[PDB]
Amino acid sequence: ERTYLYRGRILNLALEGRYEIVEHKPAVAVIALREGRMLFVRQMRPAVGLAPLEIPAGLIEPGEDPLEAARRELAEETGLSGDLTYLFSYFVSPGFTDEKTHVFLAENLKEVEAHPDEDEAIEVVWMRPEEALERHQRGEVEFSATGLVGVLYYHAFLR
Amino acid sequence: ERTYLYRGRILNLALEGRYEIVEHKPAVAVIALREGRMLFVRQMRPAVGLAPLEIPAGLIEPGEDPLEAARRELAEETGLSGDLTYLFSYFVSPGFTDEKTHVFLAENLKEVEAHPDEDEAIEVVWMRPEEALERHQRGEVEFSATGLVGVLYYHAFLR
Repeated sequence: ERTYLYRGRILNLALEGRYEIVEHKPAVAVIALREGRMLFVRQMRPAVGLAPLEIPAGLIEPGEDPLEAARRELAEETGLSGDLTYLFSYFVSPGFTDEKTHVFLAENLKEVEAHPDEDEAIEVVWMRPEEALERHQRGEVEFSATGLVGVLYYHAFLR
Repeated sequence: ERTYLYRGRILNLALEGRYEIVEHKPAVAVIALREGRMLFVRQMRPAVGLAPLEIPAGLIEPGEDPLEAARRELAEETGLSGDLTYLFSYFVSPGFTDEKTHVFLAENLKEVEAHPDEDEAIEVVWMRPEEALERHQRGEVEFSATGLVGVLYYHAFLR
């Protein structure tokens, strides 16, 4: 029942009667704790003009299931591997997009890929979740949904 | 620095160099607990083809601040008013959209508007958060980001 206005690289824009719909690939995100610090990442995000606090995340590529994508994103963004457990999923904004995010826990982390130079295209930000939440409350950092989900999951289940 | 491909009702689509960007109005969401039940809502969401478990939510309209929009959405979607406290915010998916959601807690709820007939355009779903999480784990219901945030916040801070 949909008409396409635009077919792009990570999204399509469609109209469905009165509804404006953005089709988007599904995503993964990985919650990881070590020594009381959560593994956050930051990168410049042109859609928002700032670098919010996120957790390792990205799009599921052709051929992959969510577990495999989660492994890949953890390795590509942080150089780590771990034992991954599926937690839950969510639709990021079901009033306009079908993007669905599958969230995993990672335990028993090991460095498998060295962090080249001082590369900060993706910045690795180990931070206690309590400190992330305080910084946010102070107006000092913004959250993505994945970062906030990580912080809340920690406070609910990992203390 | 942006070129517009489409200017719509709740969104615009723009390109910014290589980046596909969906501009979207900011949103609010309201977490409310009563007698151990969380106030969820469900509605058909054409972008996803199903009705996920959400919490009362919607777009900030012209003239409003987030607190006012939260009050309005609580009343319009559930017929309730309460004492609202700002909690935190998040970007729903900062890899492609600027939608930012401001989350509030509502306490001391009162019914101010009667629920007409048996109207289920927005369905009011009081449910224990533990039951929502079990149903999701069983594959029986999907979450929006707002619904999942509500469930996690409850488990972290409201028991």
